[PDB]
Amino acid sequence: NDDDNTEIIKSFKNFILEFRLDSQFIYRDQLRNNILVKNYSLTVNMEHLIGYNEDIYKKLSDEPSDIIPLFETAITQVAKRISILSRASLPTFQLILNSNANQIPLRDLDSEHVSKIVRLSGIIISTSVLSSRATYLSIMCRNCRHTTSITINNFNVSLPRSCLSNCGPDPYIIIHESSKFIDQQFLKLQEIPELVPVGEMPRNLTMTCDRYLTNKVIPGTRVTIVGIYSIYNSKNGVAIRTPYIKILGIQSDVEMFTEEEEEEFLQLSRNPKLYEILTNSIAPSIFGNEDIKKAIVCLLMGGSKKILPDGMRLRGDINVLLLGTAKSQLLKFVEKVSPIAVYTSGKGEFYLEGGAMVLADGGVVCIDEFDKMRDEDRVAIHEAMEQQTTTVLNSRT
Amino acid sequence: EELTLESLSNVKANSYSEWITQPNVSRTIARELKSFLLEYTDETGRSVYGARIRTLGEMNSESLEVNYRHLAESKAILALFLAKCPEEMLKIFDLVAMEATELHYPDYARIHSEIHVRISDFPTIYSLRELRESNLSSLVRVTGVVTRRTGVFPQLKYVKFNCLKCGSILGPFFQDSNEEIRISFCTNCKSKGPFRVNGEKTVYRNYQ
Amino acid sequence: MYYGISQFSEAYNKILRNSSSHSSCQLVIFVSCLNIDALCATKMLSLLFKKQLVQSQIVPIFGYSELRRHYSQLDDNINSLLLVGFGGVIDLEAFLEIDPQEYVIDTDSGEQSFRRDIYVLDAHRPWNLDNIFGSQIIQCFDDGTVDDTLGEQKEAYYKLLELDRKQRKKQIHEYEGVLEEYYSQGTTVVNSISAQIYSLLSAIGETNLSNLWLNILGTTSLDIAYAQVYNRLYPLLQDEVKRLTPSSRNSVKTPDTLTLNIQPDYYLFLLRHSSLYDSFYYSNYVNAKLSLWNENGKKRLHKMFARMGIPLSTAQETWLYMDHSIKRELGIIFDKNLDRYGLQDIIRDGFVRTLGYRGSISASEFVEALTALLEVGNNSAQKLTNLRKRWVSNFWLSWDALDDRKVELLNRGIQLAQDLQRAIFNTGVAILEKKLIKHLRIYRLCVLQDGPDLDLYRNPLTLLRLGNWLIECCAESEDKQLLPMVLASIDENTDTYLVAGLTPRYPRGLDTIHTKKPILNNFSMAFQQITAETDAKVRIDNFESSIIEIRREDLSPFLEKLTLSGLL
Ligand SMILES: [Zn+2]
Ligand SMILES: [Zn+2]
Repeated sequence: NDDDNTEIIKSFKNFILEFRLDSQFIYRDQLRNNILVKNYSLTVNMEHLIGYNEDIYKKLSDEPSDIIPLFETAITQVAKRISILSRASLPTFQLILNSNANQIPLRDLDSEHVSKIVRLSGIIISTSVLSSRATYLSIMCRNCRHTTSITINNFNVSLPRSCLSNCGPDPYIIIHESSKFIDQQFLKLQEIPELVPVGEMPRNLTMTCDRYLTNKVIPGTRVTIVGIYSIYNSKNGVAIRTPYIKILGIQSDVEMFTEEEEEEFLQLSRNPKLYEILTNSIAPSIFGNEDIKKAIVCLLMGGSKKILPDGMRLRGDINVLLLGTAKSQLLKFVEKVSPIAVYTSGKGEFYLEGGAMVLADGGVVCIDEFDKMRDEDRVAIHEAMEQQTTTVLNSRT
Repeated sequence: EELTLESLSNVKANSYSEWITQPNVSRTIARELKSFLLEYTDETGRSVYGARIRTLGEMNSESLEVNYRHLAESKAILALFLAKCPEEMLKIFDLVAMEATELHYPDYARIHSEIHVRISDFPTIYSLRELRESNLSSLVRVTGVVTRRTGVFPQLKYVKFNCLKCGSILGPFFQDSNEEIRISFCTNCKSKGPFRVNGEKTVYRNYQ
Repeated sequence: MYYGISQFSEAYNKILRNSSSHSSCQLVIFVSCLNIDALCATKMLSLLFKKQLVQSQIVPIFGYSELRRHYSQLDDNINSLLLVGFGGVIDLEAFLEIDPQEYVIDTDSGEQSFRRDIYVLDAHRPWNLDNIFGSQIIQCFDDGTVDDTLGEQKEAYYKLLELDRKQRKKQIHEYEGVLEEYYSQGTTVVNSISAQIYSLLSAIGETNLSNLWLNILGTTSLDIAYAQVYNRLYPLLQDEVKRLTPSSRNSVKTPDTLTLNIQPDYYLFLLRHSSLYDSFYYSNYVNAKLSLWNENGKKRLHKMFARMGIPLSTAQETWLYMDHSIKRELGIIFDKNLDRYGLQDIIRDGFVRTLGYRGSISASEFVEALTALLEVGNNSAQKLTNLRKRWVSNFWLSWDALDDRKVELLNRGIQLAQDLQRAIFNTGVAILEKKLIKHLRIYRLCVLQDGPDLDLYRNPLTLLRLGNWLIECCAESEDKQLLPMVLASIDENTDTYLVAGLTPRYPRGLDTIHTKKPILNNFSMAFQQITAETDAKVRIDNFESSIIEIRREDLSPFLEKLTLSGLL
């Protein structure tokens, strides 16, 4: 057996060290660079692997859970060979995949896809916090004091019960100090709103990522994911097991000024009627209201906030009042063009913070009708704007 | 030796199922079921079940529609037997479906390794309150409004296991969908022990 | 006759002797765009000259009038003109109004010479006898058709030219009738221009795998329309493939390893680059056989896939991602039940290029992608000029695509082909449901006025694709006799119908006593006669005379004359 695993490892090593297009060992160079930036991880295109030899790709598809670790081991060996002179250490490398094949709608996923490399997409609803996963362990035997260790993978083990040089039922124990661990996040994904069937709740599903795939996205972000449809025996129905997905790879659907930008702004300044051009440009659909356009420009531009040596600060955020839907469209346009804005006409795991207005900072905060807005009474806005303010409102908008 | 359908009429068994589980009895039941499927036809003479199989393959549906009256029309003995002991004859008729589908669609197992028989027009009907222990262990046609639905989670259709003591592999027992396996014994070493599930060999069915 | 096959090398040597000078380029190659085989031929010639290091210029052209104006702007320095896939039937000397005396130089002595040389590779068939015989400045690389079929035509032409009275009538009328009989016959491409150029290279010994691949592509493109020509040429291309095939067999696949091997090229659409289900769903032959256009055809398609025992889900998966078992046993799968469904004709062995690990491609798929790129690569007179400029840009885009390095462009062309094919299929099914096809008893007229896809159909090749699909479905429909097919497409910007006259065709697989006969296309002659008789504005400028334009209001009167025409 182990011979066949070694053969697969050798095949993957050959793929990495040999797969060449035109005149570039794309994967060799990519690995070398990723090492050069200490990013011990490789990304592989499925199509490329198939092109090199269909057999390896098919074997991977058959038993991803075991094939993948072998491929990562091959990556590690290649990295050692290309980055450290032989006869003259590196961590296990993360392997990243990109099938780019036909997707499977979240709802469609079922028993058929179990243990199969799945390819799909959605919008991430939430992101957990990273946790420890023990890649390597340091293990002491409780009574005979026999040293040992375990190298665990994040696929498909438990502390051995036997002495291995009666000593006890589980004489082994963990030495956290010598042991080594990695990061592991947990993400939850909902089907695309469009993908949701007629008048049906959007389905949701949970994942886990680790190594460099950690912290690659944030909640409320459309994304396409590749992973193995996986099932785990949740402690929380007879023979019912909780289904999840192991994230093989991620692609972002949605995914500072350079010389050109500053040049353009300088030229804009060169224009004498630049201010007039602006005023003409704000909400062109809202004809007239010239003073309104001027005030919009001023508010968008804010002011020279100054802090005196004594400490007392000079506010720079201007606040403008307007008095049907014409103003609604105006504020909508303002928020659209505003670098940051908060539009709301007054309608507005153990943690509580301030109201919506509190979260607003910088940018702008718009309200269609104060005469309609009375939530939290005016005094909250009074303070939040006059003073720009445990319960302190450290905002400036 | 196999038995005649009239011979099947003589249950001559401790229980209806006891009669069905009889090997030659099972052979006779399967033969009669296949005969019905291929032969029973609408008044038009077209094999309604033939067209049903055609569509089943075409749509790749894994469930075969079946009308109870049709069997009541012909081979009604089997209708009564199924009513008494639905599970056994359901299994047998599902295998009959295997055979009926494959002949018209050879190698359909690729598309669906299995099929599911869907009886329809079951004459007897009871309300939830009408239900009685007498009704238990038998098919019942009932109506209502679904109150709450759970998400479709996978369930272990077939399960092997691994005795912690030795437990290289344990039989791929079929999970009943209502209780756990609890073999509480090991063939490799005759005793109890932690029988770790064999992830290598296991079939998963959608559950809800 | 003028330049027979045997003397292609001699003509090429003459071209060198005339225009070979590193000092300046005296060779100009006029090429009629919107023709795959023409593009392949031009690329082959370009490579040849690159080997010979003779500076030259490439001139894409779309219409006869464009060719006329381009010749008007020509410079005397140029002495060699290469016309690719255009001008064979027209009297170029007359059309370009070339006076022999204007160009005559160094005539001497029983000899003649001129300052310029017009070489024609337009292998349609109805060769302009004046070009063949009357003209000398005109040079036509004939495939021997003249010396094998037009010998009586040559005799009649030379007799009529000789005539310069009962006997006079008794001879002149017969010769005129002979010439007219050689005329009044519809056009039908005789042979691949790419094939002729490949033969010339063989004469020059320049043959290499790349040239053979180009010739294969040109012939494969020609196949769809003139399947008989492709059948005739296929053995020769296979022979050349074996001839250039390397000795090494089953050599370990390496990035540098490049092969051009013959193996089953199933008559489907983008099989390697589209799901089996999709390939079947858009294979013109498949839809024609199963009438997939109707929903019952889709039902039968599902039934057929079930018969295959292939999970439909799998059939819709990306071809590159098929399971190895199916990806390899598909041969047996097709061997079984294809006849049961009557689709056995789909099985076809064909050339399939491949390179390194990047993947493989069938000549059919490659030419399909090339056509897609040619079509969607990107004041009324200005609008037409801009449209033809887009077409020329697509021509050059395809030229670039020919290079292997630009695999990205080929992939883009593949996606464009998929999109265009699906759009064509949707339009065709809508048409058939609409029953827009009208049995006029002289043709099955089907005029198009619906908005969607009309913009695309302004391209002659797009209209040709739609009409080809329609003709496939009709010919497979035994009820329909081989009536001439007429297609028109109004352009709102120009308010003109893109009239296209599409010849019928016997079922692809059909190869009985009939089908052997070539159904010539009289659409062009009928259109020209009606246009001369009438005055409805039209555009015969397009090199493919079968395709012409007409005002939105000039259409129906022109159609009325067309059904009135007895020429069809
Ligand atoms: Zn110990
Ligand atoms: Zn045991």
